[PDB]
Amino acid sequence: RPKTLFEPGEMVRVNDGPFADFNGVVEEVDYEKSRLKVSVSIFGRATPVELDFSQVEKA
Amino acid sequence: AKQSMKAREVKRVALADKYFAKRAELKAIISDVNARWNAVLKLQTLPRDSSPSRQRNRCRQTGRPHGFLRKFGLSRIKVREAAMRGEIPGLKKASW
Amino acid sequence: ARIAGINIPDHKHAVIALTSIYGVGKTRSKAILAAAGIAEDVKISELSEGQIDTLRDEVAKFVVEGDLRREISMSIKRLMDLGCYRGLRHRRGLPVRGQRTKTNARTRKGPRKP
Amino acid sequence: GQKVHPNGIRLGIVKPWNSTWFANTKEFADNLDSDFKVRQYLTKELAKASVSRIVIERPAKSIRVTIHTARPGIVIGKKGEDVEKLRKVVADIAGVPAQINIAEVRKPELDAKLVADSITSQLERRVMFRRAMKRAVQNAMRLGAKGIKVEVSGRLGGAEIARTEWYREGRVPLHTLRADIDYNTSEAHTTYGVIGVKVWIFKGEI
Amino acid sequence: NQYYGTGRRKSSAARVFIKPGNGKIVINQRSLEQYFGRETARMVVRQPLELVDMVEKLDLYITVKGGGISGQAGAIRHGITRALMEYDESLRSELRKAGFVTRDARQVERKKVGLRKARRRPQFSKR
Amino acid sequence: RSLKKGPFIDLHLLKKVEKAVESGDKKPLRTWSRRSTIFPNMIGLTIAVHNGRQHVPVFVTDEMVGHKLGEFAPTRTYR
Amino acid sequence: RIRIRLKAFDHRLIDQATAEIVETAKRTGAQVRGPIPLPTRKERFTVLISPHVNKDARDQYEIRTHLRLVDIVEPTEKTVDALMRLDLAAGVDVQISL
RNA sequence: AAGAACCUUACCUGGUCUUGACAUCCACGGAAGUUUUCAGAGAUGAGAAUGUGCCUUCGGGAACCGUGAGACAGGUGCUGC
RNA sequence: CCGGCCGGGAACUCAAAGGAGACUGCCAGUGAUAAACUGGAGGAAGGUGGGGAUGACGUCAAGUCAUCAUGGCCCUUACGACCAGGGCUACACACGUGCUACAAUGGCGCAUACAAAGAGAAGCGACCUCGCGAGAGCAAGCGGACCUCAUAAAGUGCGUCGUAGUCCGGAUUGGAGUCUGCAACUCGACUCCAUGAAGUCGGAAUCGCUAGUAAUCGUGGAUCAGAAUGCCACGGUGAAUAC
Repeated sequence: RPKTLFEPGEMVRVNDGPFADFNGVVEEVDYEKSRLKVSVSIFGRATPVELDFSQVEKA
Repeated sequence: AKQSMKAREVKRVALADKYFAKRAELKAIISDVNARWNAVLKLQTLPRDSSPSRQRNRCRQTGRPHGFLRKFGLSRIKVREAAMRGEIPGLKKASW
Repeated sequence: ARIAGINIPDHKHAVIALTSIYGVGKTRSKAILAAAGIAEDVKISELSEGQIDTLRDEVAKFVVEGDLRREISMSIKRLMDLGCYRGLRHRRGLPVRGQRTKTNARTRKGPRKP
Repeated sequence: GQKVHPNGIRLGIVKPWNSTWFANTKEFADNLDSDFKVRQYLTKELAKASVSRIVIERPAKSIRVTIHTARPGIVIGKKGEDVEKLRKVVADIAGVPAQINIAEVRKPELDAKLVADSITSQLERRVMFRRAMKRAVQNAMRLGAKGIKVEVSGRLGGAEIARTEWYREGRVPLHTLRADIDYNTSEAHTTYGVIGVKVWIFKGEI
Repeated sequence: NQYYGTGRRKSSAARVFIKPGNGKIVINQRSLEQYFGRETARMVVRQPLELVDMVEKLDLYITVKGGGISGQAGAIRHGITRALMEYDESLRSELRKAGFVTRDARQVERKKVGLRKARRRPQFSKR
Repeated sequence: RSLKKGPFIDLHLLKKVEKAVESGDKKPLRTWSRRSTIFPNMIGLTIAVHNGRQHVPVFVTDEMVGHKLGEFAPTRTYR
Repeated sequence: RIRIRLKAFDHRLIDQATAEIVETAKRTGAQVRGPIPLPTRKERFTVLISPHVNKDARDQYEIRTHLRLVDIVEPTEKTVDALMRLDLAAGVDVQISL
């Protein structure tokens, strides 16, 4: 299994997705929400999006 | 005007949010007993401005204590001025 | 059922005379109501000694009657003897529980005196 | 004392909003103060460039600022060096990557901000208020607006008693919301006091 | 057609499955007599329920949604009117003459600045 | 009426009260903080509450335990 | 299954953006559920006009946040390639779920 | 006043002023900061421990901190006639 | 699972975009052959449909130099500035606003209903357990038509109170949970158990309101660590009278 270990704070950039050539800093991760909370810049717009390792493929 | 209060409010913001809000919160949950007291004494020996009680949430362009609105972030007069000039997006007069 | 007071049940409820006797509250009244579990609006003829004894032991277990005058008397008296103002301001008779007396608190102050 | 701001009463109807972005309740005030610091800086920095309107659009990653100006050359500077220094300082005020566009204001005498700052500059230079107002209304009525109201107010000509003198030409229909009236003020900081100038210009019914 | 619940009054909308049968009103699979059958003012809300005079042979199951009780009654009544015009249009004129096809647009006037209520002003001191 | 997680005492007053008890030879203790519940260690001492420029000295007794320090002290004056 | 919540302060910007996303899904040729409207959040602010004294004369403001959710049945790789700055309107905030 | 327990918050006691709580320079030294002891009602001091990282065409530049004289501040002080 | 819960459907409530409709448009009468007025048909709405925003030239030298900016004047080893504490919360009396009422068209006790608007990330907090209770601990769902705040309150069906100072609620120091721990003494509220005053519908006078209004019944907001009967919105039943 490629990247079977999951590390919090690990940065992955998706070239196929709209996230390419975008840089951000993850100050807060909501463990109580049980979904990863990063203010992701998508379509040139930075909004907090809930995410999961099964939800988005790791680069 | 009222620069003393500006720097006092900056003082209690930096003393509450930055130096503390972790030490104070841990001492608060140590103070509530879960099964003279050390947490009460140490929360006294912390400075008083660290408490989020202290901050009067005040206007950004002027410094009026009152008519502050948290969402816009300014005094009542200043949000009227920016609303009537168009600075605030989506702010239209209500007439229902 | 007269215990340490001046009031008596008379073809009515025990609880109104009980709360008329000072030194208590009405949680004793509600507790005697829950202990009896019967309609107390009925006649007081054949007043039960079980009611008398439960009334007595409830009063004795909780704050006994006559203690309101006791508390106010020691409060005013000990601060008057020690010279402090807490009992003096109870002697003056205006509200110090936090209440406004500027034009209100006529229940303490009585009729208005010009 | 009793009249509505025309832009505020026409904000959703005719006139467009000056700043266009969406921030939530946690970031709205922080963006608004960022816009004010950018706008205040660029106004006090290019008041000599005669800027009329500044629109700030945030796509929540970057900032795009458009400066509506009569004279684009002094806003640009040479080779865009002035506007690139402006772009850098707007980037560090906003804290996010920046971008400046220059949209030009043709017919500067029909823009109320430009007329208000023109009368303000003359009143600082001790030209008389009556000549300033007659010049403004005559130039607008020549240039092709349907009407113009110029209000000057307070400490006119160095009198101790302040007065409000209004000069009006054409149609200025304030109560009609379908009309477009651009209304803008300016503040002249004279020696005896402060003289405030209010101009309304009526261009048409939308 | 199946005669159904139509129309609004105050803050209500009618969901009545009115159908031929003996009219006994059931609400949320439960009886009028269990809910408020012997309630006073049930009769004077049920009289606009009847006032369309096509209730004499119609069984009523009433689960009108939203709003207060008299408004719910008006919604039910307006629904029987609109459904009966959907059935046949000769009796439109008689419901118009009686005045039941009219929706009553009366609604709560809003609170207002410097005032306790919609019209109610502070008590004014002459001095 | 107040918290049961701990009876509040001012820390400077706690230090000076235990020092006064340990020494046994003390003057009035001057305290500006009036908001302290009296411990049973305080009995046998005069502890001075702050009223005005003037002095209010309180000899705290066995009864005055649950009460705060400023109840016995008047801040305002009247006829 | 792609769940896109796009929100703005102006309904014309909202309709332009949701028509653009519907156009993108129509260009890739998938079954598109209609853009549903979610209820507008009329946040009302009642703010004093007079600097010194008034209570009766005061003006009220509203921010109106509009909301539509498109809820397209089928996403695809061509749309994922074509998402890059597809919205391009500063007034609208777009929220994405899988 | 769309929030008087402190704060807010100006009126009564202690502490401080040529840089003041608050910006600009000119001069010198130190990273910024973190963790503590003691006195005291406390911004006040008097002490301790770790961090000289960020860099300059190093003839050393930083957001910064401490101090010194000047300019300078500052004022919810008066006049809305 | 007899909960739309589950397939389905989009038929309706709805949610929210665009249209239509209401213009004296038609008819009759009056009126000058005009404006208009008065009725009638159609119609959900009828003649500004209701409400709101909108406040003309000016007036009071009305208010704000305490929001800010600003001219002149003044303090500047203080009229700047920090901390502790205190006052803004006191009280012989008088009016201005609102609340609780003087009960029986009402309480009190069991059961059973029907809304709308809003807020929420240091934020909203279910379910379970422990408590008479305020609440505590465990704690899902949530940056929102989901989840939470939040099984509204009058309306009730049966009973009981049938002068009762009534659950109408006043009154110091307690017995308490909770907020921030500078800290509930001067100083928050909450079932507070604290003795159940007064007022048995109110003199001269006075105030608010022509239809969903008055009156009554409950709910949410903003300020905000907490602290409303004030302010800012929302719903229910529903008047009487204009000669």
